[PDB]
Amino acid sequence: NNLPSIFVPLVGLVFPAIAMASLFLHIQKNK
Amino acid sequence: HWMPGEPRPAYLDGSAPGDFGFDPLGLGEVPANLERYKESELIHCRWAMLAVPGILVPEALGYGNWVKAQEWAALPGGQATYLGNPVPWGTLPTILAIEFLAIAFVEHQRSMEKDPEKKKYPGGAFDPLGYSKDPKKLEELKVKEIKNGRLALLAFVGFCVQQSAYPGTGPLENLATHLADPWHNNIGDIVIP
Amino acid sequence: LSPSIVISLSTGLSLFLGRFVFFNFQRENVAKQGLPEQNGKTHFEAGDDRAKEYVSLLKSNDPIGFNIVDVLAWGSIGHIVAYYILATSSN
Amino acid sequence: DISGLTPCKDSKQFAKREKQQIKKLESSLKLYAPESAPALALNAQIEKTKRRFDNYGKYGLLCGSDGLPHLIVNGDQRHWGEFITPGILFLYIAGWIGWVGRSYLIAISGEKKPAMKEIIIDVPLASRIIFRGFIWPVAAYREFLNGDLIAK
Amino acid sequence: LRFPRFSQGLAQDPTTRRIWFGIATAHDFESHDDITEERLYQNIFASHFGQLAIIFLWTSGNLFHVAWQGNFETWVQDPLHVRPIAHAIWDPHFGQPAVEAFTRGGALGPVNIAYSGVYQWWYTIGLRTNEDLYTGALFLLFLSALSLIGGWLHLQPKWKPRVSWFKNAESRLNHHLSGLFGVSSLAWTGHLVHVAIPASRGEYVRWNNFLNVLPHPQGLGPLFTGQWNLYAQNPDSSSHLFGTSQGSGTAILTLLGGFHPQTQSLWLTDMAHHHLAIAILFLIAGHMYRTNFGIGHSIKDLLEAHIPPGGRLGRGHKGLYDTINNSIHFQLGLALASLGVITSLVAQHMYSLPAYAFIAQDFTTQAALYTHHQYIAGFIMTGAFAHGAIFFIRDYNPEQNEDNVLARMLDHKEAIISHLSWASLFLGFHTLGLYVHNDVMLAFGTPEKQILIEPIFAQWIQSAHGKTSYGFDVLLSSTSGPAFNAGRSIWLPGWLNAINENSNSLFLTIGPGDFLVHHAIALGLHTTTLILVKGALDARGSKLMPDKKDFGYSFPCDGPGRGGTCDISAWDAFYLAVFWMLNTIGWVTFYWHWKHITLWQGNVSQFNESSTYLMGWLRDYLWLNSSQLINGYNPFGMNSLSVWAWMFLFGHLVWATGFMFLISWRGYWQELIETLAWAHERTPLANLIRWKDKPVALSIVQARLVGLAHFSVGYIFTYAAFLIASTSGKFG
Amino acid sequence: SHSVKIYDTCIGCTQCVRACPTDVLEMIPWDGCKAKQIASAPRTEDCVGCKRCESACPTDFLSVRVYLWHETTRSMGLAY
Amino acid sequence: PIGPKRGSKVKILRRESYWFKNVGSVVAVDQDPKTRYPVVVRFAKVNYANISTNNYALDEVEEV
Ligand code: CLA
Ligand code: CLA
Ligand code: CLA
Ligand SMILES: CC1=C(/C=C/C(C)=C/C=C/C(C)=C/C=C/C=C(C)/C=C/C=C(C)/C=C/C2=C(C)CCCC2(C)C)C(C)(C)CCC1
Ligand SMILES: CC1=C(/C=C/C(C)=C/C=C/C(C)=C/C=C/C=C(C)/C=C/C=C(C)/C=C/C2=C(C)CCCC2(C)C)C(C)(C)CCC1
Ligand SMILES: CC1=C(C/C=C(\C)CCC[C@H](C)CCC[C@H](C)CCCC(C)C)C(=O)c2ccccc2C1=O
Ligand code: SF4
Ligand code: SF4
Repeated sequence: NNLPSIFVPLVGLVFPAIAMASLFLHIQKNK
Repeated sequence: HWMPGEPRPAYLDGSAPGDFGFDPLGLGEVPANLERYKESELIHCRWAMLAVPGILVPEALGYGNWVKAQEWAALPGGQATYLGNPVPWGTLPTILAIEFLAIAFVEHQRSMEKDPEKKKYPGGAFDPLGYSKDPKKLEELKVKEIKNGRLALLAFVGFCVQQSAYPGTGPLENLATHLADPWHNNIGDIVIP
Repeated sequence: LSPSIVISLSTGLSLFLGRFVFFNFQRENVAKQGLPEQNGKTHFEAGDDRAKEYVSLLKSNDPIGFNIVDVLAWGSIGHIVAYYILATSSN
Repeated sequence: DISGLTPCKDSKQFAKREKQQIKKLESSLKLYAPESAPALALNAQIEKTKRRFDNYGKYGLLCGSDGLPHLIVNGDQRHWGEFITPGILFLYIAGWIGWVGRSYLIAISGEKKPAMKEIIIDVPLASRIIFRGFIWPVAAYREFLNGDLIAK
Repeated sequence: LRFPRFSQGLAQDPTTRRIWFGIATAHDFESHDDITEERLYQNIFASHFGQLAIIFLWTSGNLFHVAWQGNFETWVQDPLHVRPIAHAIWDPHFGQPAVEAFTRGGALGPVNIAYSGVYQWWYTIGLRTNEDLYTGALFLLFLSALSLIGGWLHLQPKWKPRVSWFKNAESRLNHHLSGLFGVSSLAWTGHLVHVAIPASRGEYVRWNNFLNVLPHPQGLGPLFTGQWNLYAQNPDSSSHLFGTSQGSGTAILTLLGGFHPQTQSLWLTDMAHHHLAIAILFLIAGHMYRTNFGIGHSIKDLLEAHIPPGGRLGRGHKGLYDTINNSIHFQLGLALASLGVITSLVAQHMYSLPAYAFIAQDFTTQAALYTHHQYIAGFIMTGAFAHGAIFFIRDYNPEQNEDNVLARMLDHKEAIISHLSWASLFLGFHTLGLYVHNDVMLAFGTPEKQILIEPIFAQWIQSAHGKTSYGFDVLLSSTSGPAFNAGRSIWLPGWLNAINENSNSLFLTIGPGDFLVHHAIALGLHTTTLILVKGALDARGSKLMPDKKDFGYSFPCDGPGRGGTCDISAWDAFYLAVFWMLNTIGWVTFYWHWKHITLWQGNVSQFNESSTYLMGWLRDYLWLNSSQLINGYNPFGMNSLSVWAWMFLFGHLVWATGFMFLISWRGYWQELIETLAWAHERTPLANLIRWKDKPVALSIVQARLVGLAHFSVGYIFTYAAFLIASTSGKFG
Repeated sequence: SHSVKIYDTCIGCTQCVRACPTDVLEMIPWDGCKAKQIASAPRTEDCVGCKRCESACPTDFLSVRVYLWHETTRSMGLAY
Repeated sequence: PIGPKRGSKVKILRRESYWFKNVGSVVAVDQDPKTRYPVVVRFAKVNYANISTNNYALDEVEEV
């Protein structure tokens, strides 16, 4: 099939970046 | 005293019937444990003093030793016998049912009693001939009963041990074998080969 | 070949033994070993609302207080014994 | 034949091992003159190998499938020399050593500076104590019976 | 406030230590701010729900990938000549030779060969097509979703359980024993009888027709009439072919004993009988404790009345009910000890008595399963003692436990520790001495001078089970004994046939090397137990630090005073015990792997002769069997073993990396870090960017954990790569 | 800030205050010992935790105890 | 006089002490009623801090 050509980059490059950005913003937050 | 020159335990004053100060391991220091042990000893002595008459009389009459009477139950369909006559109810499942039910009632009845003196010598309905009227004779009677029970226990121990060394032989057969040539048929040849 | 229906008479024998022989022993053992408790307080009185004993089931009009839980337990023992006897035979 | 073992004298692999070792030793001998000292040393080694194999054959050891002796330590009287007797000898010697050490430690405990007698040994006292350990079992048993062995 | 939300003290840290310690204390609910017992219990309940959901999702993913990208249907027809497929590979970094080399099996692209044994397990229980796996995956997804919904529901105020509910031990024990073990095992027998046994006889039973097929020709009639022997008539013949109706029978409950002739595994009708018997036993035992129906036992009264009249145990077990019930670390330690023992038993039993068809002939799977389960059991065993020490530090109450069994062990801890030390020293001294003596004897060319001792007692035990390879003739090996005569007509024929065949792993033959390795294993176990017990008992204080209980479970030191107090806490005692556990499990796995490799190659004499000295190990196990591993890629090309060699080198790298954290300590690194801040602040075009958290070196306790993690990861990866590659290169 | 405590086993030899690398400890008058003195910790916010005070205590077990606690920019010895 | 006499032998009953359940000799006793630990004991063995002297209260020492 053609699904591995999409899900593998989607899980290995995009989601880690989104998660890292969100986590850095959350841990750098202050009130 | 069980051994002259040896001090007696503090809890064995010599006033109880059949008391000779024998307790090398100190198993009776606890007052509650000692009271139970007398009942157990009396029960064991009374049970063993009935087995000895039933272990020699059947053999002395030529009905076989005490271990041949149990072999039939291992066989499938074996029927019990008494005085050379088979019994109609000698089946294995019937024998166990009456044996368990009959003794499960008497032993539980014995357990429910709470007065310690009655747990050993209940008196009452079990003494029809009135041997308990005289307290003076009662003490010597208790001493006689205690002295004989330990002898019967030792006799049963000998019965059981002799079977292991000489399989398939009866105690009276052992006595007859020893009587013929005492100087070579004895304990010696068994202890050392 | 023993019949299964007749062998199930062991239930009656077990019920008779429970009601007429071993009743006082069981009752006094139960009285001695009281309800389970935590930190000196029973499970219900410590706060557990689902640990309340069922009083309605315990009340029976039997003259000696024979319950239905006792009937169930002794009948279970009788059935177990009867089926063990049935299974052991015919081997 | 305990556990399927065979005697050394009846094992063919034992003889094969002996022959292989002897042949390996004899190969180097051909490189030297008979009168030379290395030839004498190799001859002595060959004789020692033969004597060792004969002695192993004589003592009634048991060989496995590989032609190697095996030791039985279960307590059979036929093999009491492999484990039992050397064990008793070792126990006696170790008890001697321990008793001597304990006696020396106890003897100097009452001195003003006992730590000084531990780095600089009092030779006469130790020598007088050394011979006492020859009867250590009796002293230990009697000390145990009197209740002196264990500190209160 | 900021991250972490649960720690006021950590949230005010101006350094990078806030993040590191914020991550590492998330699941310690006991140390969070404004914590109560009820909130703790509720959080534990929710966490358990989440763990169940995660487990279900993992299993569903495994099934879905096997169905979608595997070769299950073609593997069923020819189990012995097909390699199972785990999943497919899509790596953009691959070169063309890598694409060619990894295209194995019947696949159309690169794939991975599975070594988890899922194929044989699923084939044994009746799964035959790819449509079954999809349905199983869907059902597991539904189960995970249900677990998540159930976990969310109980955190609401309306459905929040109370503390008294969590402390009802008798009802929980009754319900668990009766249903979670008895009813659960009762259902598995039903599944086996209704589906799996017909599947092995060529019958296709599914949801749409299982109400019309009778598992037995006579139905349930024999069960109600007590004629239970009718279910054992006409068993499978010795010529039976698994999966087909040739030579099949009609029985469902048997006591044959032994192995199936073709699959070399246990009979399917034996496992159903076993599960039925254990289900009945568990169902009966679940009626012991007192609940609100007026009958049963009281655990507190059971504990309080088991006190010997002699007084040799002090007050006995009085007050132990409240100690266990009020402490969760005690319960966790007990559960972990039991789970570790059970995992070790599983590892020991699954290799000698296989239950899945065609799994004994798959050599690569057995070793992987054994090593996996043994390492997990070791980790669980360490955790049990760790949580026991935590309980002693945190939850122990000396007043309520006066002079009971728990308190009297703290009285004589010195004797236990000293006796453990003596045993360890004795074992190590003599084992090392014998090994070095054998090595020196082999070095000089006189192998006949070795000290070789037969394992007489183990051989006697083996002979007692019916093995006739030693000529001991005891018990079951004697045809005239009562034990042999009792069971000669039920299970003895099959068991004796299986035990006396020398190709399987049932009671392998043993020699002096087994003696030496067994004593080494005992030494390792004793040393690990000594370390853990010494750590647990001295947790509340000692002569060097009498007030250790006021400083908690984990703390770096007490300063350089009084001679120095490096690694004085119980956490460091646990930290020192992981190395010994790893060493012991490594020895055990080395022994198992070498023995089974020599057995499979048909050259068992090599292990018998070369295992009595350590140079024999180093030369004939590590050096010899690593030739195919290090040739995965060479200056001439690569093959399918490249990934295992890469993992070998990766594990070496990580294991060596752990040494930096383990050997070098903190003060060197803070001084180095202090200069880099100056360099950054004084550099043009770079001082325009500044940090928010002040950089600092790792703390004293943190570095130990990091080094231990690196050590363990390198150990595991390196051994796994070596084992898997060395087995698969030879036996596929 | 770390926690520093003083216990009444004090003998007042002033050894802890002299070994303090910052100004944390001090001596106050007291009754209960021959020296008629006892230590005090009024400035624990300057504590760094090197535990030099415990290295100078002559009492069998310490009459001064330091318990490491929440870390600040002063207790970590940072001069960034 | 208060407490034990000088030169007598006492055993320590303080759990957090290095010389717990050990015997020492009394050197001096302070007679000030406000002193909390007036008994001075000297031991043959040193502790981990290389100190052989300590002060104990009247309730932590007993005559042996
Ligand atoms: C290969 C490395 C190695 C070795 C040999 C040992 C050996 C030992 N460890 Mg150990 N350990 C190691 C690594 C090692 N450890 C690591 C990496 C850790 C993790 C940090 C630990 C953590 C650890 C703990 C926590 C404990 C031990 C303990 C022990 C001892 C108990 C085992 C025993 O029976 O003694 C067998 C004895 C020996 C092997 C010594 C051989 C003696 C020879 C004859 C010395 C000869 C000297 C020389 C030849 C003569 C003079 C010549 C001159 C040039 C010097 C033992 C000495 C325990 C202990 O000490 O208490 C019992 C203990 O509690 N170890
Ligand atoms: C504390 C030391 C110790 C420990 C932990 C073990 C542990 C083990 N041994 Mg073992 N063994 C020991 C000492 C020890 N042994 C000694 C000293 C001998 C020589 C007599 C043996 C001889 C031996 C054999 C022949 C076999 C084992 C086997 C085994 C394993 C199976 C369990 C078993 O049979 O127990 C055995 C337990 C003992 C023998 C108890 C010994 C413990 C005492 C206290 C040692 C005291 C020595 C004593 C002073 C010697 C006096 C002799 C003197 C009269 C000459 C197990 C790992 C078996 C196995 O599986 O091997 C693969 C096996 O076949 N052992
Ligand atoms: C194999 C283990 C190992 C490794 C890899 C290192 C590595 C290093 N040590 Mg070291 N060390 C070790 C063991 C090790 N040590 C041991 C056992 C000790 C004894 C205690 C020491 C004692 C020690 C001291 C005393 C010092 C070092 C220093 C250094 C660093 C030198 C400067 C540098 O950046 O190098 C270059 C780094 C490398 C070559 C490692 C990287 C490896 C490759 C490039 C991986 C790249 C991956 C890439 C970034 C992508 C990653 C993305 C991710 C998603 C995968 C370097 C990181 C010095 C330091 O702090 O820096 C000056 C220093 O002063 N070490
Ligand atoms: C009314 C009345 C009466 C009578 C009564 C009755 C008669 C009753 C009965 C009752 C009953 C009669 C009951 C029963 C019960 C039962 C049960 C409770 C059962 C159970 C069961 C079980 C538990 C089982 C089990 C099993 C096993 C184990 C194996 C196989 C399978 C089975 C399932 C079978 C009279 C007149 C006298 C008087 C007046 C009143
Ligand atoms: C520290 C601590 C803790 C922990 C602990 C632990 C972790 C332990 C462990 C332990 C263990 C881990 C144990 C084990 C054991 C085992 C055993 C005890 C076994 C046995 C066996 C047997 C009994 C057998 C039998 C038999 C039979 C029946 C048949 C065949 C033959 C034979 C012999 C096999 C706790 C938390 C609690 C508390 C706190 C503190
Ligand atoms: C090397 C070393 C350092 C210096 C190393 C540091 C500060 C490493 C800091 C982390 C760097 C930035 C690498 C991080 C790599 C991770 C894989 C990235 C984060 C992963 C997440 C999952 C956390 C210490 O601080 C130290 C302290 C005490 C004893 C020994 C040592 C020690 O050996
Ligand atoms: S070296 Fe480090 S851990 Fe050890 S005593 Fe000194 S400061 Fe503490
Ligand atoms: S720990 Fe260090 S900084 Fe704190 S009071 Fe003691 S000597 Fe001063």
